[PDB]
Amino acid sequence: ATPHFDYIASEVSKGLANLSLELRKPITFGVITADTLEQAIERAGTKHGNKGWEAALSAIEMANLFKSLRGSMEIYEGKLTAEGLRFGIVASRFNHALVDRLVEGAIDCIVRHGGREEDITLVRVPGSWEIPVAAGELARKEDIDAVIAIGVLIR
Amino acid sequence: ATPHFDYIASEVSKGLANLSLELRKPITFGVITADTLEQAIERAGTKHGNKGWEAALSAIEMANLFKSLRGSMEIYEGKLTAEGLRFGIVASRFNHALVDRLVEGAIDCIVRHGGREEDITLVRVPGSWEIPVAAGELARKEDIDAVIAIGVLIR
Amino acid sequence: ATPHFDYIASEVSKGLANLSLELRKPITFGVITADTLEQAIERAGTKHGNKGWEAALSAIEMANLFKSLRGSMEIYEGKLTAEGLRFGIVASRFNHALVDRLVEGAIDCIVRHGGREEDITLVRVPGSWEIPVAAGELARKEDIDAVIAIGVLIR
Amino acid sequence: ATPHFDYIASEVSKGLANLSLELRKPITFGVITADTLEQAIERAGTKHGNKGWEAALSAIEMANLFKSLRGSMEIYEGKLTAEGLRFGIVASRFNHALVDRLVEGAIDCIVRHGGREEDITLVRVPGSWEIPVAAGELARKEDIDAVIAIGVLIR
Amino acid sequence: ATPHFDYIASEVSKGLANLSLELRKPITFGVITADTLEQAIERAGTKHGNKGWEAALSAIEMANLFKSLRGSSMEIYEGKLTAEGLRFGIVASRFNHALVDRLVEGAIDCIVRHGGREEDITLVRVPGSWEIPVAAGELARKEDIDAVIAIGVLIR
Amino acid sequence: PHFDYIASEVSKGLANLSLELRKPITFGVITADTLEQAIERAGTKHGNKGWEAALSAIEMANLFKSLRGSMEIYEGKLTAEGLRFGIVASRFNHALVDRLVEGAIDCIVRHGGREEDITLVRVPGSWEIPVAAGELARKEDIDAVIAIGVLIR
Amino acid sequence: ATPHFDYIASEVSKGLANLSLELRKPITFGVITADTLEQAIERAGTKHGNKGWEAALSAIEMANLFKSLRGSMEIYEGKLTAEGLRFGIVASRFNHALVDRLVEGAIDCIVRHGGREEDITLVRVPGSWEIPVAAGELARKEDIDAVIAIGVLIR
Amino acid sequence: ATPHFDYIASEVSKGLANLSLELRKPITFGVITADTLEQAIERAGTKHGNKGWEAALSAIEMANLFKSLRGSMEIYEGKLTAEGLRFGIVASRFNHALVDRLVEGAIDCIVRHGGREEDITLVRVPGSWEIPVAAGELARKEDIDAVIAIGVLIR
Amino acid sequence: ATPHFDYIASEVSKGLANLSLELRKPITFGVITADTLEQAIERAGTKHGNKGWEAALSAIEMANLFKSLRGSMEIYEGKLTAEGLRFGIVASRFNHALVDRLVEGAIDCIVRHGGREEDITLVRVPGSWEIPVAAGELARKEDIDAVIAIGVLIR
Amino acid sequence: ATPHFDYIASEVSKGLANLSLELRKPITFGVITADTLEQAIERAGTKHGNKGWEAALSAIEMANLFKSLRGSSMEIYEGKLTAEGLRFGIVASRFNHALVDRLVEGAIDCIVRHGGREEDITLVRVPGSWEIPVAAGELARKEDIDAVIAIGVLIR
Amino acid sequence: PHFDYIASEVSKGLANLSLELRKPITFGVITADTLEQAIERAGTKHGNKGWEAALSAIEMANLFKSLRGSMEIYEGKLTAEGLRFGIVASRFNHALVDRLVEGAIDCIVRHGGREEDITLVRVPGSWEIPVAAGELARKEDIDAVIAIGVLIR
Amino acid sequence: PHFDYIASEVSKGLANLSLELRKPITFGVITADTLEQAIERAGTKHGNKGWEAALSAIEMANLFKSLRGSMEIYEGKLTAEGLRFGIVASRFNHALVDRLVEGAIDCIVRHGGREEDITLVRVPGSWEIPVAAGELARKEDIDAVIAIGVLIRG
Repeated sequence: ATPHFDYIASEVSKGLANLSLELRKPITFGVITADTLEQAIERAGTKHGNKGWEAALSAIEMANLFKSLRGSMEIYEGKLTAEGLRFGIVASRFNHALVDRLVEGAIDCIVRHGGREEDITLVRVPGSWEIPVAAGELARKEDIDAVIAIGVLIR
Repeated sequence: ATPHFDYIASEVSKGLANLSLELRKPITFGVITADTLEQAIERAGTKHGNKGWEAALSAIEMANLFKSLRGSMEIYEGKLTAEGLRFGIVASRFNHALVDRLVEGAIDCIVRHGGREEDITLVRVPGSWEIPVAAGELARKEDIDAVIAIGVLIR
Repeated sequence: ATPHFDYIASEVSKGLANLSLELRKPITFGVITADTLEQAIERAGTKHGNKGWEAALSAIEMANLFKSLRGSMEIYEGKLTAEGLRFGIVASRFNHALVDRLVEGAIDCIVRHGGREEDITLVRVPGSWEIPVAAGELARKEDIDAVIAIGVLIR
Repeated sequence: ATPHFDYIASEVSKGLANLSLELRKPITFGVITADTLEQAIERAGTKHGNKGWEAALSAIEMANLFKSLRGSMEIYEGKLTAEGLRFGIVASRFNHALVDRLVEGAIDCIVRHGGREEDITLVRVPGSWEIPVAAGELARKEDIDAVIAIGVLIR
Repeated sequence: ATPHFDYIASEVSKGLANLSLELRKPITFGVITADTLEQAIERAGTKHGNKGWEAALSAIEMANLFKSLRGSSMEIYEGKLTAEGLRFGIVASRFNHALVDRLVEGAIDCIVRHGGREEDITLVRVPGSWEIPVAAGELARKEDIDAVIAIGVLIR
Repeated sequence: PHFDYIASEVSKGLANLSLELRKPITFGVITADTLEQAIERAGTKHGNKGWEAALSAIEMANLFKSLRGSMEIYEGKLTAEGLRFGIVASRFNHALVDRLVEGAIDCIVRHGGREEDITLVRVPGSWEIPVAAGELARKEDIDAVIAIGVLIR
Repeated sequence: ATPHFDYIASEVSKGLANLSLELRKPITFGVITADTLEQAIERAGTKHGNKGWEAALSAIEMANLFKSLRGSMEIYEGKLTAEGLRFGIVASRFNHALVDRLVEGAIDCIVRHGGREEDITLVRVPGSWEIPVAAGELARKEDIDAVIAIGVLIR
Repeated sequence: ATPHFDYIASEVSKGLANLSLELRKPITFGVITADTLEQAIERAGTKHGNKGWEAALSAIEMANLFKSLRGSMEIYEGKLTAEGLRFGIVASRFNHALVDRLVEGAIDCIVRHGGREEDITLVRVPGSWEIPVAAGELARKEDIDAVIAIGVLIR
Repeated sequence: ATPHFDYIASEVSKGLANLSLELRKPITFGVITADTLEQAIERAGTKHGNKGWEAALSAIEMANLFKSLRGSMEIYEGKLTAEGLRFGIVASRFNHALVDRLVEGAIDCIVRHGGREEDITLVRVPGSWEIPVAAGELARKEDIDAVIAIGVLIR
Repeated sequence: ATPHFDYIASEVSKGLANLSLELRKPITFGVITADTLEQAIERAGTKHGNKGWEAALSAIEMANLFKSLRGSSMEIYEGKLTAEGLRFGIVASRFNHALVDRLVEGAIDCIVRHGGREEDITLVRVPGSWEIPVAAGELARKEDIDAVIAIGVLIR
Repeated sequence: PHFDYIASEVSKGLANLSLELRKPITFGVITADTLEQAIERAGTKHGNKGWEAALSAIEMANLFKSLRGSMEIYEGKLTAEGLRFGIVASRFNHALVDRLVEGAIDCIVRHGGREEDITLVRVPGSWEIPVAAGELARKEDIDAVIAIGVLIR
Repeated sequence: PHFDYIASEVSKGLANLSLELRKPITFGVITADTLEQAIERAGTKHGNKGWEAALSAIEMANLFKSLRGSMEIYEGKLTAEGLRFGIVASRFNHALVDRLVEGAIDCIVRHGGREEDITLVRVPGSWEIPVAAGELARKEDIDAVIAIGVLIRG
């Protein structure tokens, strides 16, 4: 319909990737980009699984992998136990129903895997365009092992 | 009605994103990229709501959020009280008939939320292409707290 | 399909308008009347915005305007700062998922604009037909600056 | 099967709404306006559920809510314990084969929720047109706590 | 395509009519109701065709007529177009503020160029067309205002 | 649409005013989709709606006077003499509205009316018919009220 | 599409029925089996009513009926007052949005009918396949008057 | 590619359900019944995710939930820390090319969540038909805490 | 013609934008990108329609705006007074006729608005691909206040 | 059919290119991008056609070329296929682990059979293709690794 | 697709390296949908893209030297004598890449180049063109850089 | 036709006044049979008349200043600094008239004319443009007069 969606999505993806590469710490990607509302609802906690849950699991794995990497052939592989880790979360406010679904999924994943709620840091940004700039500060904070970005974009 | 509409839009979007990431301050992107003048008018101060109002609201929220951030789980969320903040508006001069509407909407939003007109700053660029080059110089000032870029793009 | 929807919607609209006109205080209208479920979901906090958020903003503006009106040419215009105001909320229970979405949006709007949660008064009525009669009491209460009605009707 | 189905339905709906607004007591509108006898039967004590049961439940909830109202944020919500309340049923006599079903459903709902049959009051009007004229006189009694209007309309 | 348009339009029309009949003073209905943005913009942009001018002119004539009526051939009552010394109150919807400002400027221009001073015009803004009736009723209850004009835009 | 809103609102206003003030208010609003049929209906001598409006107003006024003053039967007369009327005519489409006003006044005079008692008011728009007719109906000297107008789609 | 849905649904239904018959206590069935997402959303608290609410009401009625049965012609019929009863709830985690909708509906029904929240026992199982095995323990617990199973299955 | 695909699938599903109900311990059913080899491959370690990983996760959650259960309102929810549990895997040997993938996925899930390989137990049955007969004997051991059945079915 | 039209166009546009943002010096981009030759001829034939004049006036306005920026509300604008300014033109050699037309238009615009030919520095680059690399050096030359890039690209 | 595929693929490609240009050491792109699972499986299963072998071979040649370049006719620089004494770091996506393991085994077999010892290979696993760039950048910043290979699968 | 990703990435790398290192880097990547049109374009004596690449590199190097050393006009010469070049050629489709390299070297020699100064590098894949050309461009002895390759859909 | 009569009369009046008063009277009037082509000529900011008309007025004012105050070549610059203008507008066709007036004023201000030196006068019909323009030109402070109007053929 409009190139607004294309520009927003490409820009946020490029910003998140550049931020992750420059700051050298994992930033997970939970921006559900959908053409219609049906598939967005499907991926927002419905039959196709919670993308927030998947992103939280990926963040846990990446944090453990980086811990093991900094601390025959040697194989580097991170566990899924999230005990003793601190995660940062950035969530868009647009489409707040699906956003809250994803946030609940991610928090549930972290808590069930072992992360205490005292370690989760949540930041709400008005739109998905503002995710990279806030994620920059959340990642530059040294007490954040991994950052997660969460948002919804629908054509 | 620019022929290289996609090129100009991509360049200005990437420029604004890179400037925001480098300068670590909110640069809201309220730009109306419409494929037809019908939807351009429908988004410029009409049924779908003017982009200027939404951009100003997002800028206020991001400014408050950044102030709080630089100042169970910890939740950082920005208010909507623009009393005591400084904003810098950049406006393209190509399509005056709609840019004036967007600028009026943004200024009205700021004033109603509580921002004095003595604090905002307006910079008129001739074309939508040279939005980020001026936006960077505007944001580099330590007095301006948030930046709002405004332009119209038609193919 | 059936004239039940037509009768319910027309009756509730007429009742709300007559109540507002007779009691001389703002009553905002958040009755999402939709032909299908898709557009109802769209307007219930999805891409088309939160009608509860819009109604809360309208109620804040009307309350401020009435305060200024009771307390070249003179122009009367209300601000959007909701500090020191008390709002009444009436919410239908039918379609409680979308209703809770709208209620969360409205409460979030009021709290972010400045209204303390100690001033919001919530009343749940079983159906949208019962909104006018309860809104009558909520508006006849003298401590309520503005009333909001919230409901969902789907053909 | 009345020819002026739309006229009668609109008049009775507006009458019930105006009576409820003027008398400030709940008058539940459980009336089955169906375009065809098939859906009329489908709604009268069948797969879609009888209107009488829903109307009685709504009346009980509204009566409890009004009792509580006249007696963080404050939330007023009505229970479903009809023990100790007084209800007045108005029933059209046009289509007995379905009105009897609706009345039986409503009385059963009240009795099961805990309302003694000594407290309810039933008034049989000949046609659906003269529902509000009797409903007003019934509601004006200070003993009756809630009113339930019941009728069948077919085109 | 939603019944929201129909309900809002019918309700605001009924509210304005009831207010006019109750308070016995002229309230003029400058509310465009259009199915297409094209025709809405056409009506708003047409200088004389814009409802802001016509509603203001009708309000002036009705105010003069009421003044004359309160003040052997068949008595014929009619009002002039001289707005010298009258008082008008405009209530403008804020939705679709481009066309709204067009109509409001048209109405103010009509009043001023027909004679009314600027200090005799009171302008109130309501966030939506739904909130027009209550503000219009407040302005009409204000006994100083001689006539009321309600300006709004509704588009399907 | 806009036509529907205006027509419904003016009809509601007239009916509500008649019911509230308890005096005859007569309807002379020609609602036409095309100008041709309205011209056709107005061109007839007796076919003008103003004549029917005046006749109905006279009959209703006489019936009201009789009611206020086998089975009982009440019915109004056509003795227009000794009655007071208030006509409210729209200015839009004055070409045909003049025909209708001529018909109404002619009917009243031929049944015994006095131009001294007949009172005429002109309204810029059909939307202002109820509010203007309200003053005439509230004036206790006026016995019957007639509204005249044309609405075209 | 696949027989996976058929097998899961038939197996869970058979397991629940066999468990109820063997343990001789009511187990209510809130497994929304839908071919598409539209009707599932409709039945998950939307226009077609809350199946969780219906299941909670059925469980209350069955518990009261069993109490009366254990404690002209004699007619056995249970009331709807849920005062002094303890209910067990089993909820699937798949499709957690609709599941939370159903759970909120059921808890709201119980609380409004009179059951205190100190008597509700909630158990979350990862999938709908695991509902029978957990319901077995929840029903073998002697302090549970009635058990409710809640889940969503979509083709 | 078995001809009596429906018969074998129904029999094994009913067998697993009955065994779980009788033995009162979790027997997760991760079996890939696909009508075509294309979707079989799409579900066996591909875009849709391997069934083994999901089955192992469900088994871990059910084991933790049962441990907690046998050990406002009370909410019982299982964690995802497989450290200190015992699992018994049953695997059909019909389609090795996919069963090996599923078994590798399940073992990887358990190991990453924290389960030592010294605790899991693997039993290879020749065909998918004789899954429950071995599953019962495996679950009857008091050392095995959870059971996971794995097989491929194609028509 | 151009072998890789999209690649060349995107490359030159992104290079110009990045150079402008990095050097904080206005670079105007007037390049005729057309599928056909006749479209380019149309875009270049007109006096003001040709990109030369528009690019010249845009560079003049940007230079004046920057002169204002370096040293009710505050508004920054730039007049169309080219007196006292030095510009740097970079023209592609390909499509010599169109490029010469555009360069003549730009030079005529500068002279007419009040620029002396002694301050204009012209550079010729053999290909459009080499426009940004030369523009970088021309802009790094502090003698120049604004850079202009002129070229024709045809599919 | 979603733009998620396009965004992920373009972003990982840009990240790998930027890392290679910044750190001046060869990073090879063994990431299959396919619209159909059929062609994805075909490319993964083809022994020589599998990207694991080709990426490893290209990495070996590039490592030798860089070694030679850092160490009257026109100077021609070229690398042999002898991986004796080099160091390689593989970063494998875990999504679609069947084809992923196929490609990883192919790459390891290529390196070992061309000469590299097993102790000189470092294998890192990332949960998704999106996380490949950061791990690849960490491995490249590790100065011990001579060349980097990024193995992944993306299917529409 | 894969072709689009590779082509876009190599173009981005070349342009970014040229802008960062402030020295001419020339493009000789033939992007063709079919092999036939690429063969047609490569078969011509002057039509080979290597000749155009070498000519543009020489002109840009001379222009850069002049810039570093009515209105002012800067423009490069074709005096290839006294210049240093670094060619990076892909190995894939060596049949046509050899034609292109021959054309480039022939142009440089005929305009005054020295094979002693000309430096050639072979890359196994087109994906490795930017990273390999980075070293040649960073070598300050090299004045111009040329990349040569073929991409076919 | 009447449209032709009006157009010829306004053109003749403007030419006569310009010649008799010796100051530039720029003529921005869009005369068209149909509103579609009227809007076609009104849009396209360069093709929009107002900007070009103001530009020509500035050029003529500068040329006249140079004239009053090898071979000798006289030519006007595009610097509106220190110049006073008088704009006459036609109220009819307000939609396009607003755009044209905005364009003319924007051109003057951007080139350097201060808003304290622009005098705008509106006339109800295009027939009244000549006499108002004559009054503005007879005013001594005004240097150039720009007459802006739309004409539709019937």
